[PDB]
Amino acid sequence: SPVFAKLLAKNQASLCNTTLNWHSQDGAGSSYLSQGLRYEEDKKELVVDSPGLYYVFLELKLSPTFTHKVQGWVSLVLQAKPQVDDFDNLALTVELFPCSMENKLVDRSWSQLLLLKAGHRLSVGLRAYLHGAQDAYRDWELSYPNTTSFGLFLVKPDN
Amino acid sequence: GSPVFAKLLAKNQASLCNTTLNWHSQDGAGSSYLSQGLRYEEDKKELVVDSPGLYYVFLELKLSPTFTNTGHKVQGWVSLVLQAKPQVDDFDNALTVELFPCSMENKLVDRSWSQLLLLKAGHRLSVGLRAYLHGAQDAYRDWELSYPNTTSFGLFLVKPDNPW
Amino acid sequence: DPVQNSCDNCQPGTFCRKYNPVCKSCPPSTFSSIGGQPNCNICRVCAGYFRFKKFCSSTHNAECECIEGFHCLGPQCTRCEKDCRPGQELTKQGCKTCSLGTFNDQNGTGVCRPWTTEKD
Amino acid sequence: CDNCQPGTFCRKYNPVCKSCPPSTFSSIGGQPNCNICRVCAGYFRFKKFCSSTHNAECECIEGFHCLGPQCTRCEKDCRPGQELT
Ligand SMILES: *[C@@H]1O[C@H](CO)[C@@H](O[C@@H]2O[C@H](CO)[C@@H](O[C@@H]3O[C@H](CO)[C@@H](O)[C@H](O)[C@@H]3O)[C@H](O)[C@H]2NC(C)=O)[C@H](O)[C@H]1NC(C)=O
Ligand SMILES: *[C@@H]1O[C@H](CO)[C@@H](O[C@@H]2O[C@H](CO)[C@@H](O[C@@H]3O[C@H](CO)[C@@H](O)[C@H](O)[C@@H]3O)[C@H](O)[C@H]2NC(C)=O)[C@H](O)[C@H]1NC(C)=O
Repeated sequence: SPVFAKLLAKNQASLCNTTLNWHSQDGAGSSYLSQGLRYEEDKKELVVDSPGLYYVFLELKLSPTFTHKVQGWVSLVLQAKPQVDDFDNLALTVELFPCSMENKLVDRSWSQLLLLKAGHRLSVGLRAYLHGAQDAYRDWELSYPNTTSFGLFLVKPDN
Repeated sequence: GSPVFAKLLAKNQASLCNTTLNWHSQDGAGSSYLSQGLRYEEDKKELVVDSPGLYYVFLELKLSPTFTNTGHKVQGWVSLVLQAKPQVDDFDNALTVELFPCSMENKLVDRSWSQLLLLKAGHRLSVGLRAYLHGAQDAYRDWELSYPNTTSFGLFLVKPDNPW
Repeated sequence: DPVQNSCDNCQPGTFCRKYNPVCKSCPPSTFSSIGGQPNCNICRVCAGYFRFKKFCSSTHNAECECIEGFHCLGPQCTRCEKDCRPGQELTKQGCKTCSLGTFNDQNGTGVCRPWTTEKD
Repeated sequence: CDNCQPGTFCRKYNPVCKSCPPSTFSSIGGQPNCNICRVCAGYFRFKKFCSSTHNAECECIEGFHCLGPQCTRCEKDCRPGQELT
């Protein structure tokens, strides 16, 4: 059977420097968690049971809250335990400009083919830096209902 | 059996025409990947699915401005449309990006699309590039498909109809 | 009396799959106001400029309002706008300057009348 | 694998020096994949066409000049008079 997961960000609007929580249970929107995986709510980690080459993806969805130029960046960082050699290029980063507020949704994707070991723990960190106004961080939020997502697929199992 | 996965990259495209896109599918053609149970017919610009089941199909559109003059306001939209030859049922009727006069301040304008679709055996899939740009006499030339961060298209078999 | 093996026979606060009807309760922080939809909807979160009016439950979404000094814009309060200054009034499309020969002397409250855009 | 010449791609798991697919290039060789060729259209015109060892290189159509390291944008010509116009 295929190994696939697509989790949706849980209870996050504000652009904090925090480890995101995810909807993984069946019926939690379009969230899906196949048989070869599990999500540890208390540790905010996706546990991979079988080793192999995984296509890991992140999708960041942001929306303006206000209707004052506000600029900066928002980031989704894949946090692997144990670490995968590539630590640098494992982050989805969106740059925001005063122009960006003209869009109802600012969407950006990240995808990477990664070799994962058995019992691999994966979590996602939310990072942001916004300036330009006293209310800079409040001017952008993680989009609703088109929710920020995180998932993976087993492309080639090891042998 | 073995997992079914594809990630194709847009082949020889910059200009924003109204045609069906070509894709890199050969091993060693950038990050392009084509597993077993999948074929790419270059002459028909179609991805052929061998096994039926529920497929997670995705599109990623990457655009970049070509001009420097900020004085001439360019607006419009660019779209990537999934074309199914054996045909499929759709809940949402295409990846569409809106461009504004100030979008030119961004080195890259990126947007993604994903959908879980029931595909039949021998399903033919192709992608159409659509665009409507106005605001200047050179509207069409002011945006191009980004290079080297290339527009991509792929899928993966989430649940086969015959899993066992 | 309703006893049939169907997702039509299920209550709000549940999700149900047509192929094998079971009516599972909504996962935490998800809701369903109608019973027997294939999934529950993710709850809206009210933070920053937005504050809660209604909190999320298994049968209803959270509803937002804007923090003091700001008001809602949009059907489901999708954006916040700063409360009007004198010389303006609150309308459908938000804070709008009072017309030819009209003025509003109040800050952030009130409707303007004809007898500067803020005084006389 | 890396010892491979330009115009090839090689993978560590089974080292073979395969030539670059049709519309791709590799100026190094040791790389696990070949790089996709740039296309010069609209404001951009070809200088160098793509080969297995070099990317296509763009220039701008007459009346316009390149801006950026790899000619990523085109700017309208001003004048060569040196009269600050
Ligand atoms: C969340 O963490 C990020 C780091 O990932 C924090 O961003 C950093 O914030 C500081 C100010 O708080 C920025 O420093 C500024 O640097 C400029 C240099 O151009 C200087 O002129 C300023 O005086 C100031 O020191 C810094 O640039 C930025 N990080 C990066 C890498 O750009 C952020 O503040 C954290 N957010 C929260 C919620 O606290
Ligand atoms: C590629 O195909 C698209 C359709 O998917 C073409 O876009 C359409 O272009 C026409 C004009 O060329 C637009 O019509 C204009 O409409 C406005 C207001 O509706 C009106 O003021 C004008 O007089 C004019 O009729 C039309 O809006 C647009 N399509 C859409 C989405 O509505 C496009 O022209 C094609 N591009 C190429 C490469 O030819």
